[PDB]
Amino acid sequence: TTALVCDNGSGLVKAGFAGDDAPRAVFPSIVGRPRHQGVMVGMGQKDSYVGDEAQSKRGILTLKYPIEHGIITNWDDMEKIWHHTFYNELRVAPEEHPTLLTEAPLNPKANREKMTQIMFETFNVPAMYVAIQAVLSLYASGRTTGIVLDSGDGVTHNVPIYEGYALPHAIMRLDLAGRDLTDYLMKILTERGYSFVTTAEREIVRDIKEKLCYVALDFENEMATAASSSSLEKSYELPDGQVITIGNERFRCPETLFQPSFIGMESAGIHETTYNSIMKCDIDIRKDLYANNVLSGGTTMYPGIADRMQKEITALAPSTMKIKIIAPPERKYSVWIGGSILASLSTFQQMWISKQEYDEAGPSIVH
Amino acid sequence: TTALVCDNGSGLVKAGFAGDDAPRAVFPSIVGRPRHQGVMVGMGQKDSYVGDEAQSKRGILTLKYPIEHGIITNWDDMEKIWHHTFYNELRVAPEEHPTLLTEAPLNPKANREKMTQIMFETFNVPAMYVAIQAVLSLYASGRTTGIVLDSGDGVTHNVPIYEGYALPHAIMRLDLAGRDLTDYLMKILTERGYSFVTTAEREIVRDIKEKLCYVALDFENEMATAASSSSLEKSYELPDGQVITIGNERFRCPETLFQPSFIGMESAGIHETTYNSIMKCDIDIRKDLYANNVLSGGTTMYPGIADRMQKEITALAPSTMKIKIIAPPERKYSVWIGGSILASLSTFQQMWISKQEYDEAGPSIVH
Amino acid sequence: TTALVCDNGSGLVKAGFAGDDAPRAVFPSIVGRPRHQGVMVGMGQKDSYVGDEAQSKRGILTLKYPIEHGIITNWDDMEKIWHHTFYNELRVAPEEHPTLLTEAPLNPKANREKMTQIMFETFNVPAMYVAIQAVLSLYASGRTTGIVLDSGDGVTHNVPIYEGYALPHAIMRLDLAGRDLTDYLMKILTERGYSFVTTAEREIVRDIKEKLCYVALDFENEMATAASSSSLEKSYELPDGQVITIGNERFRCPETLFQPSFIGMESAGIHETTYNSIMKCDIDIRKDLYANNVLSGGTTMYPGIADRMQKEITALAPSTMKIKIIAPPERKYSVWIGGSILASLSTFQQMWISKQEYDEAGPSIVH
Amino acid sequence: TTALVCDNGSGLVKAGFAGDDAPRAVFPSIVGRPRHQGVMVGMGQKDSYVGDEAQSKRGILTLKYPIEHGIITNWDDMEKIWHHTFYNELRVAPEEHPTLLTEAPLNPKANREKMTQIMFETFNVPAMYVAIQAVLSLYASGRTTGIVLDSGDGVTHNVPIYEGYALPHAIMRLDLAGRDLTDYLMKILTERGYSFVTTAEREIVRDIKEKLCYVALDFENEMATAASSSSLEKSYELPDGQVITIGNERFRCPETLFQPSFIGMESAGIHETTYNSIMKCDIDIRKDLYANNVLSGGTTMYPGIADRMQKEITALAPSTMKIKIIAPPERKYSVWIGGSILASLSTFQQMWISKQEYDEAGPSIVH
Amino acid sequence: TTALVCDNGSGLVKAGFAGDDAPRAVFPSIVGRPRHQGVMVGMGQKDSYVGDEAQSKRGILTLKYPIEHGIITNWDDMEKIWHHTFYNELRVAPEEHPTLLTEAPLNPKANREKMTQIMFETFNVPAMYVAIQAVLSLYASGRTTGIVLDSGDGVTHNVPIYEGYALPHAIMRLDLAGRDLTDYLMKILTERGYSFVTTAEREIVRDIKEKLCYVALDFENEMATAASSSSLEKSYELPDGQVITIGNERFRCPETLFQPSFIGMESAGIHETTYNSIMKCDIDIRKDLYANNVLSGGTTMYPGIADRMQKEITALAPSTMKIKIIAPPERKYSVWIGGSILASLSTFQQMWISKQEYDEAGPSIVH
Ligand SMILES: Nc1ncnc2c1ncn2[C@@H]1O[C@H](COP(=O)(O)OP(=O)(O)O)[C@@H](O)[C@H]1O
Ligand SMILES: Nc1ncnc2c1ncn2[C@@H]1O[C@H](COP(=O)(O)OP(=O)(O)O)[C@@H](O)[C@H]1O
Ligand SMILES: Nc1ncnc2c1ncn2[C@@H]1O[C@H](COP(=O)(O)OP(=O)(O)O)[C@@H](O)[C@H]1O
Ligand SMILES: Nc1ncnc2c1ncn2[C@@H]1O[C@H](COP(=O)(O)OP(=O)(O)O)[C@@H](O)[C@H]1O
Ligand SMILES: Nc1ncnc2c1ncn2[C@@H]1O[C@H](COP(=O)(O)OP(=O)(O)O)[C@@H](O)[C@H]1O
Ligand SMILES: [Mg+2]
Ligand SMILES: [Mg+2]
Ligand SMILES: [Mg+2]
Ligand SMILES: [Mg+2]
Ligand SMILES: [Mg+2]
Repeated sequence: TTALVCDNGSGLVKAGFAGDDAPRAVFPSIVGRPRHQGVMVGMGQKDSYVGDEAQSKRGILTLKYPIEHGIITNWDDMEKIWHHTFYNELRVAPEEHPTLLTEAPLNPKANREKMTQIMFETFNVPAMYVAIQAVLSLYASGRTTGIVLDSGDGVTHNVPIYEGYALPHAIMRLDLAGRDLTDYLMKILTERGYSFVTTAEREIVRDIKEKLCYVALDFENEMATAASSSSLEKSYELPDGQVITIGNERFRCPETLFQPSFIGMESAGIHETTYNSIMKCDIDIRKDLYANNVLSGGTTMYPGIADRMQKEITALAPSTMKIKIIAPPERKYSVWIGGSILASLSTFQQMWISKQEYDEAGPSIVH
Repeated sequence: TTALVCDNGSGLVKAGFAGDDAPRAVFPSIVGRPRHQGVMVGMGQKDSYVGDEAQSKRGILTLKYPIEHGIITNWDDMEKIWHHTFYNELRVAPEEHPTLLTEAPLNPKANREKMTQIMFETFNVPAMYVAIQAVLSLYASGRTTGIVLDSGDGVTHNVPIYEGYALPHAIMRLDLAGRDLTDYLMKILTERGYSFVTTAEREIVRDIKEKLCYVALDFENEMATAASSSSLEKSYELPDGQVITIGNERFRCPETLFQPSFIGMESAGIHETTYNSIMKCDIDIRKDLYANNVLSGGTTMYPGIADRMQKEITALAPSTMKIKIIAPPERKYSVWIGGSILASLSTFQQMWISKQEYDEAGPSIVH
Repeated sequence: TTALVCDNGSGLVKAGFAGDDAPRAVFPSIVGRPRHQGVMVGMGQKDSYVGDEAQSKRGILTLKYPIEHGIITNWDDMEKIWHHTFYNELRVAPEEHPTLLTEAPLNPKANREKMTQIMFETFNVPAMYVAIQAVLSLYASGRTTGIVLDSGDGVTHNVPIYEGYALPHAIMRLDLAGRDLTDYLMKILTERGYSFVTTAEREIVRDIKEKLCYVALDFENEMATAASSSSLEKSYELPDGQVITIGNERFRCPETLFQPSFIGMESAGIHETTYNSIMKCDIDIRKDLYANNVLSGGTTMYPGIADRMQKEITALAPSTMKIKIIAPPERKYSVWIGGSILASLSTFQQMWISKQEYDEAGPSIVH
Repeated sequence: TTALVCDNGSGLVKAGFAGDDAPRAVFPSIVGRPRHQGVMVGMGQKDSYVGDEAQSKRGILTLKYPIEHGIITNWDDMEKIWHHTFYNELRVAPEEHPTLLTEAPLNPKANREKMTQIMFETFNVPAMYVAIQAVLSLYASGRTTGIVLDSGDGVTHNVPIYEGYALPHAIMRLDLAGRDLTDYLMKILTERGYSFVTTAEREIVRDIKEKLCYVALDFENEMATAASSSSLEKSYELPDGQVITIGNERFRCPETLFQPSFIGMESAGIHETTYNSIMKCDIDIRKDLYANNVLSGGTTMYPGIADRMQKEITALAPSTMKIKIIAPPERKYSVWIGGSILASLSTFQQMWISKQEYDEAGPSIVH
Repeated sequence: TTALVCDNGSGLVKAGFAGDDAPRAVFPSIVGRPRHQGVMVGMGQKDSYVGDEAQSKRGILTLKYPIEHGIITNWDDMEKIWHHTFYNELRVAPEEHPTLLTEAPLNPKANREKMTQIMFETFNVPAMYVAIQAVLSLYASGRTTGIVLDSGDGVTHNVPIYEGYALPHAIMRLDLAGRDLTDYLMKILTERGYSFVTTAEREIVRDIKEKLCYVALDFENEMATAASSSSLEKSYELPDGQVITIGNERFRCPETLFQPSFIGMESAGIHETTYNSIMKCDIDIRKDLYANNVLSGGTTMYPGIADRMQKEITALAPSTMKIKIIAPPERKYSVWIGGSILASLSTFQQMWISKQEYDEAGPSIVH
């Protein structure tokens, strides 16, 4: 009966059976809708495209992320990608499987109660559970202590975790993520003349960001090497055939994580928020959090991130203690693995929220 | 009850029953009128000749195209060739058959409303439909995506079409066609001394254009081979018996499609308008339009057109992507086939505009 | 009431009832007047002889053609032969019969208005019509298309006629005819010593021309055969009893139709005027005129004319097309037949010009 | 060295030195040839007469226009009148003077290349130029913008001209001219009985046309005044002594320019061709062409032409804008003046085609 | 020495001295080039026309905007209109005056560096400055806070501005402007049959748009009044003389600013982009931006725009707060005034970029 693990982040749905190594259905969380009223006969009609099909037809469709910063914005578009996820990639009636869902910490109470009420009533699930992302990534590391920085498409979190337990007062969320970085790469890219206005083109630039962009050890050094453009300008090719050449834009896009002042936000960079999170923790356990800080999420995949983190957190923290940062390959897969182990565990099966139980239990019990 | 498909282009009426392979009545759209008041008794009188009969008696008649650039100029001459088409070639009362009519895109609203009001009130049709030409040619190709270049006698169109839908903002019409090319061949032919002033002679030159003329891969190369006149001068024989010899005029007539500056029009050639049409399309779908661009119409029949298109569109488009041009034999037949399939389809029968419905519906509903 | 058909050409009046096969009264159009004041008692006096009676007494009378080149020269001499035609050969009061009259094309407006005013006022005709000669000959051929060459005694015409209608701008008249040929045969005959000065003798030579003269296929060939006079000299016998012997004069008289330079006229021969008439016609219909050119009139009766026409028109026209010349026996009868059929037709009876109507209608309506 | 300006139109050669006010040698373009082989001793012999001498002896000669509709028909007759023009009226060796020649627009390429090859090789000219007629007439008006209607003996043109430049696609040629009008006046005159068959008589009728004929403001009004023949019948006297009386024929001859259907041509009248020429022009410049339309040529000399043009073009053009027609006295002189100014100009002397240069340059460079 | 203010927008150059009230030279930014190779002598030649002269001769010339969407497309055509602006309207050597230039926000770095390098090197300017358009319009309002919507011919901007400072992350550019609206008015106008294909005619329709078009308070209401065409159809007169009658097209052209889906663009209308711009701003200052939103540019001149903005922004924003829109007459003049005041200010004279300084400073300093 094993179990279903659905990681519902902004940008990507990572779903699959528990106890496995990698999610089997990994497709973007979009509901495309035809922009031009196809005045033809037979076309589709396919009033709504979802996921990969919508991706294939980007030029026709208006792409619409149903989930913004972890918050569910549109509730039937979410339903759409869930139904599509259960019957056209996983091929699985939810009635045979308990379902472990995912969500960001410090998230409105409207996401856990409406989410369970849909899973339970529209789909029929024997039992379900909603888990905080960073704890699952810690299971995937195979560790019980550490401070997780999970930066996905919607949200970046810091969740300090000591020997099991948690520290809710030190959990720090920050809306800086791949979606904010791809928009900033939009208006920074347009100073070269390349205009990407539409949602379909936004996912093209998302592609440029995934391949070319990198986090400088020192951005000023990168700027210096860039002035005489030797290796910093690279040629990327669109699907149309044109040639984009991006130099300093390659690295100054991800610099936004460490200098949110480029987007016009006062929030400290992700190194002062992980540092500030360790500050709020009790003086005893900070040495273990400094040593064990973990990384997860697609927005942790920029080459050079871990090294810049080690330079900057080692500059804010007292130099007498060792700051080891553990950033394993397969991060996106790693987050899923931690959730799967918990479903595997012979001690978590008591914590499922039964569907029959849930209606009596109400929203509050789940939270 | 099957259906009637009437392709009303300038120059040729292609009409016949739906579900068939080729139109059965293919005759020129002309209403000849005696030029010299035959001062004889018994002759005709045949105050009006139409189609093939008018063609046979060109020397007596003033030939008058009722439709200029897709726009209906004279409305009872149009009625004349319709009545003639229904009772003397198709032999068919329009009351038994729904009628699919044709028209060019981006055409004045006076053609669809006056056309349906005639079909409905003068003839009596149970139901009818007016369809955009390029979409029918795409059905005839047996394809759902591509950019159609339909060059007939009145008008040349570019209609980009992606996966069903359409892109109205990228539809580009251009008044360059067999009628404009036959007039340019008129005044270019007269530099050899052959004077064709009359409308009857215009259709002779239309005949010369159909047989001899060809589109150079490189016109300058053709000019060079022409200076020493080896194969470029060919002998054509009129119906009178005289011998015309045309050299570079054979190829420089159709060069007007790619260099409209020979007629004194600023519009770009048909390769910059198909290129410009693909430009206005969203960056995602342009690779499919480059690969799938389709051709239709009598003015696509000049030998050498497809190859010149591939040289010129491959010179404007980024050389990294494949520009395949599909130009099947039987183009003139092909346009008709796409319309017939739609009548055949078990999903288009809902879209007919009932005659009774039309009067209540008004002009606007049809459009 | 059937109808009266009067063909009033120079030289011969061909009159009779409509619907018949041949004119019944065929007599020359002359008004003889005694030259020597017969100083006898009882003789005649017959102050005026007309037609056959005048012919019988040629030696006494001055013969006077009332109609020269189609133009009516003397109007009471014309009246004389009309009155004689109606009461002494046709025996018929014109009041019972509508009368179809004849005239050459491109003829002064004084002949149609004075002619109708006489028919109407001096004779009393219920209704009448004046028709162009060549169209009547075309009816007699039983055909609707062709180019008629009608050469009578006064005038030679070319009237191109396509499918009914006419081509007035291509009608070409030329004053070369039996009267001009008989005068040229006069002064060419006098080089043998035979002097014919008088009008009575002119009609003798007209007789010699009708029997002996012939149109050479090649006149130079005829001249060569003539130098050694074997078959080219023939013996003709006058009414007096003397013997005339004419050799090359037999054929060089009708050569004037093809070489008007023998009479001192610049006009091209009748083969360049039929060729030039087909030139002025629209390029489409010329192949039918080349194939269908018709012949009529007494001056088409010279043996050898049709063959010489075919050699000469085939030498001026492009050799790629077939020039058939149709010259049926019974030409003189043939012209009459075409007019009779029109009177017979159940559609021409509307076109009669009523005598009562004519006075109100005036000269202009008739034309 | 000043220059030679030779205006070689059909019917008249207007030649003289540049910078002058009027051409000095103005004589008809004819090569007379004796029709009757003068069997006398001493006469001439003058195997060929040319120009004025041929005119004096019209009764002996066959007159032969060497140039028909602008096209050179016979090339040594043309040479004849050129040689005669250079040595017996201008008295001038062409080797001292560059020669500006004239020709109609849209004229076969055989006239510019054979014309220059003769000027260059038979005569010896240092340099020469061939100019389009209507542009020279525009120089004579002293203006840079306007639409020229030049109607000479062979051809009528419309050449729209805006601010300098030209509009080749709007140039409209039409074979209606004094030669076509004098032939139509031939067969219309013959309905009064006056038969003019010969070429010598054609130039008599050309004289009648020049003096008496006039263009009605309204031809129907002229017809009404003519029915009661008060001022419309005028007496003209031939050189023989006979008296011709022509009424409505006076005005209905030039009506052919506005109703080409009298000659059997489909071409629109000269007011619909000047109107149609302004149509083909870009919407911006049409108001200047309507206001500035110019007139030139001998066939513009009929009294009443300008007023009829203003009534008819003002009836076809939107009545909201002013149609001024400028038709200055001295038209025939005016065309010559525009060419002379260009030779005078200190900027056209670069555009001469050197004789030495021409042989290397070939026919194509001149065109 | 006062100063030069050159507002280089697409469509219009507004230039003049600082401290004045209105720009003195206001002429369109076009470089006309003769389309038909004027085969005349003396004409121009004027190989290039610029501004008003090019406008006068639209029918001859190909008009070519050198600046598209704020981006400089052709750099010597730009140079052309600058040189023309400095010596033939302002009459002023740039060496005596520092020059304040204009540009749109979020514009490629190729426009500020190439623009200064030309101003500095081709012209010689002591010092110069390039300023963001919307800030100058705010100076012209005489205010320090507000959100500027500047819609010109190339680009529409929203620039929120609080108490001096700026908010770069909230600046929102959108390529919808008079050029896009005049093209849409092109293909919408052609459904009435009026075909405007050429660039010269595009500026005619630009004229029609400027006078007749208006922004409906409710477009559906306008459509209803239009069905019974009482006041919605107005008669406009071209320069040719023809009469255009435009009904619903008058208002549905500018509806494109609020419904970009008519051109096939996904971008929200200008009321959702000004609303979305205020969203991105910090919660504190939004009440002042709602109250103070300013308007500038030629595309803000459609009658009815401000009222429609107030209905639509008041429908998106919480109804508890006052949305005052300030749209003063003289907008086009207003933008210039704000720039002139800054030149006038005794505190901006330090911010000039010296020409000598600029070469050392490089492109980056200017930006
Ligand atoms: N290789 C990469 N390099 C940089 N950024 C990436 C890469 N892959 C994905 N991203 C960014 O990270 C996001 C995916 O992260 P993910 O962990 O799937 O987020 P979530 O789990 O919230 O859906 C994408 O939106 C993309 O912008
Ligand atoms: N074999 C040919 N080669 C070149 N041109 C042709 C040929 N056949 C027809 N045309 C031109 O194309 C026109 C016919 O095209 P068609 O597709 O029938 O136009 P429509 O559908 O608008 O009537 C004719 O007017 C002729 O000028
Ligand atoms: N058998 C003949 N051979 C040659 N010429 C003839 C013959 N018969 C008649 N002609 C000539 O033709 C004339 C008669 O032709 P006809 O058709 O009667 O002319 P019309 O109809 O004008 O009177 C006579 O004047 C005579 O000169
Ligand atoms: N006064 C006149 N009135 C009417 N027609 C005239 C007059 N003078 C000349 N023409 C006609 O115009 C012709 C002369 O025109 P012209 O301008 O010399 O032609 P081109 O320049 O082609 O030789 C003559 O053939 C004559 O028929
Ligand atoms: N009265 C008007 N009504 C509507 N639109 C106008 C009017 N005047 C100008 N426009 C449009 O605005 C444009 C001029 O705006 P402008 O502020 O000069 O733009 P820019 O400053 O970018 O040159 C023109 O291209 C025209 O299309
Ligand atoms: Mg995540
Ligand atoms: Mg077609
Ligand atoms: Mg006869
Ligand atoms: Mg002339
Ligand atoms: Mg502006």
